[PDB]
Amino acid sequence: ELKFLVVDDNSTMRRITRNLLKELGFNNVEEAEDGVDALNKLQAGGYGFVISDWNMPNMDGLELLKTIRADGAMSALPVLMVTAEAKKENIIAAAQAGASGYVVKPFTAATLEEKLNKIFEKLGM
Repeated sequence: ELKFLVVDDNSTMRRITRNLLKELGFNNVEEAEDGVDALNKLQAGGYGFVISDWNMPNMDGLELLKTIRADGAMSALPVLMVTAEAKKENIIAAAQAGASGYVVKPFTAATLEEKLNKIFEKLGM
């Protein structure tokens, strides 16, 4: 099934996220610790959905998005962006960069499932 890549420099939050997906019925989850590490794996190919935090070292979430978007082979990857902030100028940034959606943390498996389904709905999966 859908192979997810959870990107976040916080080991705990990657853990929570990995678990909410597990609960939602997605056990094919892999993880990365920053944009650079994420891209290193994405280039290997095989991932179907990307969930990344906004603030990370080396390569943050927004640059990780622009890069993914600019790479013809990774251009089609749905990227769900996780922010701590509610709705400032970030959501516009992600919107312009081409995010598939955002979700403020922390979140419940219910909020997550709803966002996943809105995205799944637009792409038709």
